[PDB]
Amino acid sequence: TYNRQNWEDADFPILCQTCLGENPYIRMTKEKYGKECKICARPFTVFRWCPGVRMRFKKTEVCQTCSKLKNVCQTCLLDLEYGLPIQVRDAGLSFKDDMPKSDVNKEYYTQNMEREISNSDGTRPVGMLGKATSTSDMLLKLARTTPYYKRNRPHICSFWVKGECKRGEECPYRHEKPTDPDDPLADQNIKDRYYGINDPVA
Amino acid sequence: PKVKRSRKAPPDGWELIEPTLDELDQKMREAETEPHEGKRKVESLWPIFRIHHQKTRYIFDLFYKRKAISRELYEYCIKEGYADKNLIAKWKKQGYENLCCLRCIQTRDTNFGTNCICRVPKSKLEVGRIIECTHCGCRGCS
Amino acid sequence: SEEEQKELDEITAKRQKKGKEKTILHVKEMYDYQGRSYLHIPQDVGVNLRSTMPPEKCYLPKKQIHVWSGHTKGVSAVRLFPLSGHLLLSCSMDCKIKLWEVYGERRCLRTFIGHSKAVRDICFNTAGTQFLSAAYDRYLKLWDTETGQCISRFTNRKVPYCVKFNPDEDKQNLFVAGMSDKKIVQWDIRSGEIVQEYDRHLGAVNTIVFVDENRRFVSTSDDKSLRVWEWDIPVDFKYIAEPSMHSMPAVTLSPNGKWLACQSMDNQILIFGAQNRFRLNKKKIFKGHMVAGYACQVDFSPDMSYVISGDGNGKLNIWDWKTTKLYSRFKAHDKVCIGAVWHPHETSKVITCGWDGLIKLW
Amino acid sequence: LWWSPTINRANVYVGFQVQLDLTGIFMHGKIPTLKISLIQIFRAHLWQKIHESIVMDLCQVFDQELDALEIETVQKETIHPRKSYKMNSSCADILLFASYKWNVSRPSLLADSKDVMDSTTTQKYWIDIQLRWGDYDSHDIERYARAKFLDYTTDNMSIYPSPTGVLIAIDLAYNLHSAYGNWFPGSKPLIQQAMAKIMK
Amino acid sequence: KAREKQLEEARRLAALQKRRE
Amino acid sequence: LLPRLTPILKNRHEKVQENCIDLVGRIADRGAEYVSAREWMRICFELLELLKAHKKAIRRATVNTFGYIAKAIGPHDVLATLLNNLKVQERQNRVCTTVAIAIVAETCSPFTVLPALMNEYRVPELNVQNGVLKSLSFLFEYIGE
Amino acid sequence: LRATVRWDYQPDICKDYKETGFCGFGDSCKFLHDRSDYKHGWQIERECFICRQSFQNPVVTKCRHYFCESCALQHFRTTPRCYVCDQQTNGVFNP
Amino acid sequence: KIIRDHGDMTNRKFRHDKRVYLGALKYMPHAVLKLLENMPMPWEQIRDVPVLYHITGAISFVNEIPWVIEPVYISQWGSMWIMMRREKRDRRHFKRMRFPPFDDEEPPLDYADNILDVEPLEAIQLELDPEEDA
Ligand SMILES: [Zn+2]
Ligand SMILES: [Zn+2]
Ligand SMILES: [Zn+2]
Ligand SMILES: [Zn+2]
Ligand SMILES: [Zn+2]
Ligand SMILES: [Zn+2]
Repeated sequence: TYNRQNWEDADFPILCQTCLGENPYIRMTKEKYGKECKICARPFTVFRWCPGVRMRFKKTEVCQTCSKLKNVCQTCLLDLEYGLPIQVRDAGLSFKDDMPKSDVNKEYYTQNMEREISNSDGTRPVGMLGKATSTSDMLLKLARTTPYYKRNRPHICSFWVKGECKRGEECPYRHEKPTDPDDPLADQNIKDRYYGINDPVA
Repeated sequence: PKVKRSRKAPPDGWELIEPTLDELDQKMREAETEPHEGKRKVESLWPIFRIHHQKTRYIFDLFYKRKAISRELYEYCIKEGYADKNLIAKWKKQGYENLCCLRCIQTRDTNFGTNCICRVPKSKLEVGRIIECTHCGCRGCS
Repeated sequence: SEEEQKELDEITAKRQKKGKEKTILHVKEMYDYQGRSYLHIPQDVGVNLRSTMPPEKCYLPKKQIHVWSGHTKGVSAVRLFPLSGHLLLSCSMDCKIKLWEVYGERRCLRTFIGHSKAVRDICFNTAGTQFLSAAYDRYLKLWDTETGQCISRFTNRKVPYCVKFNPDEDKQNLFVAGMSDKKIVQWDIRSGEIVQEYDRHLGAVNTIVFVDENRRFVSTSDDKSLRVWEWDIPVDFKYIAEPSMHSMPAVTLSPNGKWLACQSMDNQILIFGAQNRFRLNKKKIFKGHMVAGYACQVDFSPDMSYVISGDGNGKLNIWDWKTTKLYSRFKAHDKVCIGAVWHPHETSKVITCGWDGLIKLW
Repeated sequence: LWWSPTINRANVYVGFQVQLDLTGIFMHGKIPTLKISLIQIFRAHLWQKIHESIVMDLCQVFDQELDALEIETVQKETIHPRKSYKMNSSCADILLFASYKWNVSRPSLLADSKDVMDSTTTQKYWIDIQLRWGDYDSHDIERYARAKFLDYTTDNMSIYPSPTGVLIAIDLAYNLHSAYGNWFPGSKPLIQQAMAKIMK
Repeated sequence: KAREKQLEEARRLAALQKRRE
Repeated sequence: LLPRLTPILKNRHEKVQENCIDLVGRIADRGAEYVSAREWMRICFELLELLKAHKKAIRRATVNTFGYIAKAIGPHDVLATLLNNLKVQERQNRVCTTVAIAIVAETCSPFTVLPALMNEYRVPELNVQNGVLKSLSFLFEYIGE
Repeated sequence: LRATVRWDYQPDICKDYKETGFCGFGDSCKFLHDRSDYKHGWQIERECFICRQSFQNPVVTKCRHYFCESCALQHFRTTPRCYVCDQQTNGVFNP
Repeated sequence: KIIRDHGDMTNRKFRHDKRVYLGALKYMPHAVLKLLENMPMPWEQIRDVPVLYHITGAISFVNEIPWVIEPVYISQWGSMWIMMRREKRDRRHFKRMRFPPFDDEEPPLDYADNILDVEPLEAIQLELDPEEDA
């Protein structure tokens, strides 16, 4: 009756090269408990920064414990070894891990694995690292190596979508016209991309 | 107009510099009574900054670049709140001449301990884009 | 930019059409052969399109032909085309109207949109080229069945009830439309307003059908009362009511012309006389089909053999009306089925709709 | 309820004055038995109905003697129903337009018999009727009536169409009654007999 | 017991009615 | 007025009960359009206890009020209440309950009342069948032809 | 016309007595015993028919069709049924 | 301008200031303390104070402490005592003040619309002797 998951209060966000950017000279901001996790809802450490010039001022989404679970980016939510979705990596290597969908069981199991990682070393993408070494079978035919900046490209100016961005080029949001809303690739549920279930990009 | 805190006789050259301060006080009144909706939240603050910067620039030119006003009457306008003495003193610095606001140079206002980007020299921009400040709406006031 | 903002408006219109005077177009067939309406004659369905009333002996089949779908929500009205069963029309409640070939074809023949609320009722003209759809936005739109463009629109002061076309060939543009505030309007499409108004009915109208061609039309209101009135006449001298039924949500005429089925709210299907002695038989009723407060289609099969009734749980009841007993019950699909019509082409087929958005052909 | 004026004192050591619901009765502190007794006395819009009955009764009294007091017209002032309860503001209750120039006396008491009518002269006039709930400590009515007259005629929110008018304060808790204000000739003994028969 | 089973059957009937509607 | 009149009927004095039941009879005769049927059958619940008064005129006027309320609010819940009460009385009363049941039937079309009374005859409780038959005899005498 | 008055916003009526007619506490009713629903102070402070020609010498047939006398004669000479709902008018050219 | 905006917390433009406003509850007692320590004096007409104000306008403390010289303050209040003795001894009819001064429907008025544009009236302020009070 006195059970809760502890808070992700740590440095060192584990990020992609793509969201990491191109500048070696990086200025950084860190919020301690500014937001919560997008999956397990623990109050996590927010890392916000500017990788380049034409930027979204990108920041981390989920907690470091969830990123330690799934080996995905804290912003991009794609797997750090290949740049691929975790649905693609789980279909390629092992899809027997999964996650409970109910909130109470999810938080209890999250507290269990959080205790497990806290008793463990700290830098390990949990149990399937021993079975994830057999890679480059087919997934490296299309796995990215380039730092993709067109997904780090900032959000669309909805005011100029309505045609009414009076700022023009002073507006830091994108003054290009948006993608297709009828396109299923534009849907992109964040929990689906975490869970590896029916992600349209995957 | 402005309620006089001194409640005394103003000096001699006040009587011809007062309509400029009267219309600038009406500019303060319209910057108070403008609607915030439509432009942005922080955008409506910037005419107050820029027009008060023009007020302080006008009195700064009365006392320094023309010396057309006296010292005691210049201090009377300071004590009546027309002129920002600190903004005048920062304009008297070598590298700070077109300084739009004292909020623009505060290192505690920035998260990185910096100044505003309209304080940056125009040769040191390296980013492009129509530069307009968040504090005051200034466009390259270095 | 102007063309960029036009592309943004096209993307916004695509988002609005995905959400569901702007109408959609269904399929690329359009006019077949040398050019004809899609709702006139498909010339591909089974049996004879120009057949008589009794094709054969009526039997209850347990099968599925077409699942159709298309509609995002449950279609409030399901009707057929003129004369033959070469086309079926569904008034989808997302302000949509769909027309299909009604013979197992998955592609819809025609589409129509432009309303703001749910389309409550749909009817066709005597020729079969004009389709009048009445919605909940106090207006009825008459549109072309082959192009989907709205030819005309007529508004009303009250909410629109079930609007039907007159059975007379001389009066094809005269539509009998009910209103919420106790009115029945015989409105001409050429005049644009209510040519004749009858306020003698009490309550909102439910179903207006033709007991006889150009002699008397039977309108059923929210109360359990059916009134037979002549077209453009001030006085109605035929009415039926009782203190057992609570409401008359559905009143329909059989294809044989010997009896009329009124799906009353007291879980009964009253059989009224289609002659001048318009009396409802208490013995000849169907208590095996339950209609509590939900509208349905108490319809009849060929040669007055079967009577079809709907239920809110999704189970349709077929009764041998010659034997006056419930012969069969179809419990297909997990959606609520209200309207059901036996096919005039083949006697072994029926057309119904569901609340999940699928039109079922049996 | 029997010892109600003894305990509903205006002067308390500590106590917050609050108006009781749908009345003009001011209450300091929370006495629930007296609150129950006073509410069950004054239930069903009783204060407003009593004030409206008094206003309509005096309007009919001046409706018989419209002529002999030289009055063009007597106006029933259509007020909000909370005007009988509000003590902050006070509009006119009865508007008099005279047939000629009334030679109007100064603001003086109802019991002021030695009253000279020669202060001013005017045509329009107003009558205001206020009801109070006095106690043992503040049972007087005449000083209250003149204080309310000089605090409402000077008040901008208390709307009066004429400078000349009368305010009649009636203490319902003690069956007491007084009036103060301007007077035109022929008013005062007729007014006194009228209000005496109204309380009768 | 039997009343709870009848209430569960009526709740299942309402569940299929809500699924049909 | 009738919410004020509702605790007045709980008085134990006979002249007060007679005059109050007469006033309720005039009210339930004329003004059925101000009082909810919940309060009407609450008045019926009071009159079930008030039927044990000594005066036959008081019990007769109670029967008349039951007929007025049955004409006003409908005959269903009052017949269910009287069917509960008549089997539960079983004392030196309840012939007036049968008389009231007969008036509820006769003023409000006994074809509705008769299946409920016929099913209540099937209760084996040794006095409810006598109540059914007494109400039947009284009702047949009231309706005649 | 501002007339905001600080009322007593606690009406201590007995809720059991008010909508039933009976309180179980009775003499020990902490609230008051009344059944009424008048407005409170804060609530008040918040507050030829087809031809449509001229009608002369009217006559009605047996099918409740109102027309003229000559129109009733024409209907009786034409049909046994009237123009209302083709009911049994039986050619009634009566006044 | 901040006070003229955010009017009774209505707009969804200021929607992200909800928690910034609701975090104020710790500090209005200290704001009331610093406000009520610094009334302008009866011989004063207008007193202006330094104000430590939040950027959202959630709170505005009086960022000063009133320090006064004791014999100056005592002789000032002795003068004030003398003129209130003179005022009751000389005024024929004092009028007492209404409480509350504003109605419950009367809103808090704007300072620029009502008070900043008008001149203050006279304070108490005895004439001092050029010879004796030199
Ligand atoms: Zn990344
Ligand atoms: Zn997490
Ligand atoms: Zn600046
Ligand atoms: Zn700047
Ligand atoms: Zn600047
Ligand atoms: Zn009580």
